[PDB]
Amino acid sequence: YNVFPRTLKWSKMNLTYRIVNYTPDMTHSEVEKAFKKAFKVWSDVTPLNFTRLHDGIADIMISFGIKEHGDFYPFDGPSGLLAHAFPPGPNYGGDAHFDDDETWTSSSKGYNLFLVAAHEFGHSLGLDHSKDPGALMFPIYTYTGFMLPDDDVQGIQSLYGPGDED
Amino acid sequence: YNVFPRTLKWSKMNLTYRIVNYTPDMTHSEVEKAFKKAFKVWSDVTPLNFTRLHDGIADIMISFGIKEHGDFYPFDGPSGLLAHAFPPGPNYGGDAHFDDDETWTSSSKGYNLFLVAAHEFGHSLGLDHSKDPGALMFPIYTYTGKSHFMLPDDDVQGIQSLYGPG
Amino acid sequence: YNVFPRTLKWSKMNLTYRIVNYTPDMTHSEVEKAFKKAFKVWSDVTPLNFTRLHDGIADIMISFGIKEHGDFYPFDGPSGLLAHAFPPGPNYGGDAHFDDDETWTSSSKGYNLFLVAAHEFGHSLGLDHSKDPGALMFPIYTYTGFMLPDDDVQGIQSLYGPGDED
Amino acid sequence: YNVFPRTLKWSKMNLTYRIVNYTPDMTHSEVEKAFKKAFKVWSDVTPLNFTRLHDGIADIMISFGIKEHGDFYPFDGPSGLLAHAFPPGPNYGGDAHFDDDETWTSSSKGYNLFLVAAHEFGHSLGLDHSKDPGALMFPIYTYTGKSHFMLPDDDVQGIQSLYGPG
Ligand SMILES: CC(C)CCN([C@@H](C(=O)NO)C(C)C)S(=O)(=O)c1ccc2ccccc2c1
Ligand SMILES: CC(C)CCN([C@@H](C(=O)NO)C(C)C)S(=O)(=O)c1ccc2ccccc2c1
Ligand SMILES: CC(C)CCN([C@@H](C(=O)NO)C(C)C)S(=O)(=O)c1ccc2ccccc2c1
Ligand SMILES: CC(C)CCN([C@@H](C(=O)NO)C(C)C)S(=O)(=O)c1ccc2ccccc2c1
Ligand SMILES: [Ca+2]
Ligand SMILES: [Ca+2]
Ligand SMILES: [Ca+2]
Ligand SMILES: [Ca+2]
Ligand SMILES: [Ca+2]
Ligand SMILES: [Ca+2]
Ligand SMILES: [Ca+2]
Ligand SMILES: [Ca+2]
Ligand SMILES: [Ca+2]
Ligand SMILES: [Ca+2]
Ligand SMILES: [Ca+2]
Ligand SMILES: [Ca+2]
Ligand SMILES: [Ca+2]
Ligand SMILES: [Ca+2]
Ligand SMILES: [Zn+2]
Ligand SMILES: [Zn+2]
Ligand SMILES: [Zn+2]
Ligand SMILES: [Zn+2]
Ligand SMILES: [Zn+2]
Ligand SMILES: [Zn+2]
Ligand SMILES: [Zn+2]
Ligand SMILES: [Zn+2]
Repeated sequence: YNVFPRTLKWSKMNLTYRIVNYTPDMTHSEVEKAFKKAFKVWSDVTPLNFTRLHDGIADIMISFGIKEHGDFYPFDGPSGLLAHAFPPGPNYGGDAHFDDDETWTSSSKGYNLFLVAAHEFGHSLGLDHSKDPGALMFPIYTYTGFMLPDDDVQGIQSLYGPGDED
Repeated sequence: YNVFPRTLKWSKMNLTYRIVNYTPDMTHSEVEKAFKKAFKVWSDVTPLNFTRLHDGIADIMISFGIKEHGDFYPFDGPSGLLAHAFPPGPNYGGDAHFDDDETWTSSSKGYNLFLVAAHEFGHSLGLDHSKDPGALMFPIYTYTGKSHFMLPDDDVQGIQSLYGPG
Repeated sequence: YNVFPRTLKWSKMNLTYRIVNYTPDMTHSEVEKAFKKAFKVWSDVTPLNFTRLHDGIADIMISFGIKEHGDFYPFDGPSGLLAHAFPPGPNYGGDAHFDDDETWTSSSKGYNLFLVAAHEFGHSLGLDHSKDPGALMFPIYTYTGFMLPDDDVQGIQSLYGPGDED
Repeated sequence: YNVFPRTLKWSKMNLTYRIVNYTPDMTHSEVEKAFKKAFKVWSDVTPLNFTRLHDGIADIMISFGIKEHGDFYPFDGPSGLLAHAFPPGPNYGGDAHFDDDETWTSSSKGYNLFLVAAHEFGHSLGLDHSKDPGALMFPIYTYTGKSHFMLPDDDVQGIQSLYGPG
């Protein structure tokens, strides 16, 4: 027999993601680089591995949308809600949605896609928000021009372990 | 930091259920009998007890539906997905949904509602799938042809690991 | 070439319906009789014909549900919203949903399924609400213990014609 | 009584569009060029003009999406449904959605975005499907292999029946 796990977490270390569509705001290459770096934040401190799929169903489906986009969490135009992601699970579990009524960037202007995506993928992997104001998972955006804070390291390792500590 | 903790078991032994709607495929009394027997599989071997409510909110809300039916885990027409249930917890926790594009039966012409529901309620109570091919919680449907059902030992051990014996 | 029609209406006279699931409140036969009579209200004054399908995709998919049930119009528990239906069109177009937190009846008590369904199927066929307080499509429920009012006759015939006037 | 009247044409000749997001399959500039050319098919033969907006609400909102994407007209994975568009009117009226489980191309390897979009925008402007197999508005996709596209006479006549000649 099997009882359920104690937390929402992926039961496998090899996870896939797919960039379903792209923002007008950045080139395809810049978006890809941002998401690759954002996953690396987490793979650098766990045994997780992330691979990109170009098509089909990936664990973590990433998309840009506005207003109603296929779930119970419609976006709200400029400002306000920026992005959301579902905890580990089937179907929409893991998926990350970005509000394209925001301006996404690879700079200090607008919202830096890398930084916001790194937070979103924390949710995709099983972290909720933190009360540590220095944490990546603290739900207030501050631009930094990157080292994963220790609160986030401790949280993600509580779920997956550290992987190679080197 | 925070994770998304799972409720590993119901913290009360007296649970309620409600049959929100009914399949075209069986009479009301047939459906009621199937679900009553499916709960009894589990209450017979633990301290759990189940009470039916006719109105309002119950711990285990049971419904029949097709395609997209309110949780963004859509069903898929005949065959494939049969049913799904949520693990213990508030709101959708415990609830069980049956794909009415299947043919539900009190016998063998289609999927036996009692047997499928008994498996679903295992999930509602905290059991994941078993790897024992003879277990109720094994995720391949078979039918013995016999008028009596005996809960396999693997399932007895699993549910008693959570709730103890009756 | 073809431009679109001037109103939302079915472009065919042979329409199908499917009772996807059933209320706890009434027997299957009573529900079927109510819906058959409710369609007859409209077929008696137009060239429309209604046939019931037991499975598969019908034009008018009828279901009973509560709270979130797969669209943008969640139900609201007892009282308040009773039912809604979509105007003619593909997919959910035509479909009729009944809130099973109401008590549906074949009497003067609760909400008479026949009477409410007859109004809902007016929507399914292309009528919005009327300002004639005597109309079936007036959106306030009154029990009657049936003759389709003339405002509704005029409205439905404006879309489909009268069929056989005998 | 009231029916659900359709808007048979836009009542202004100056329309706006917005490309809300972008397919992985083509560069931003390729997508922009395809949509610009698709609008020009129609503006070249009528008094219509089209202006691109980068932010906010536009008459014709264009997006790429997969599966359930916010309107309960879900896409279906590769092949089958390609795209859909809403007829003239407020809110979703005019908007066009492209299934990104298709491969969109500037050429012939997949579905040519320009050609499919030109058909979609015919719907956005008030045209239904043609029965002429040589029409742009005929709902079977073919590709000529030629570098130039000429709007067929059937489509010219259809769109000019609504808006007149340019
Ligand atoms: C008031 C708070 C709870 C609302 C948070 N927002 C949402 C959030 O935490 N998304 O992950 C929440 C409504 C689910 S947010 O859209 O403002 C947001 C999104 C991504 C972020 C990434 C880094 C830093 C802050 C962020 C804030
Ligand atoms: C590929 C497998 C894991 C998919 C299982 N299926 C679902 C399930 O285990 N539901 O409890 C799974 C997608 C969550 S199933 O719908 O095929 C199903 C449902 C009830 C069953 C009851 C008894 C026996 C088999 C069953 C199979
Ligand atoms: C305040 C009004 C507009 C809300 C109407 N209601 C809804 C309606 O007209 N459904 O057809 C409306 C929210 C779309 S209702 O649920 O109260 C309702 C439903 C069926 C009915 C059938 C016969 C008579 C009245 C009815 C009222
Ligand atoms: C069975 C048919 C009516 C389904 C049409 N399809 C849809 C359509 O006509 N969209 O404009 C229909 C379901 C609303 S389609 O997705 O196969 C499609 C879409 C764009 C097209 C553009 C050019 C040529 C063909 C096309 C076919
Ligand atoms: Ca690692
Ligand atoms: Ca926003
Ligand atoms: Ca997912
Ligand atoms: Ca943007
Ligand atoms: Ca199924
Ligand atoms: Ca529940
Ligand atoms: Ca069925
Ligand atoms: Ca008739
Ligand atoms: Ca209600
Ligand atoms: Ca329908
Ligand atoms: Ca009821
Ligand atoms: Ca498709
Ligand atoms: Ca629009
Ligand atoms: Ca694509
Ligand atoms: Zn979302
Ligand atoms: Zn967050
Ligand atoms: Zn469900
Ligand atoms: Zn299962
Ligand atoms: Zn509904
Ligand atoms: Zn109404
Ligand atoms: Zn759409
Ligand atoms: Zn079309």
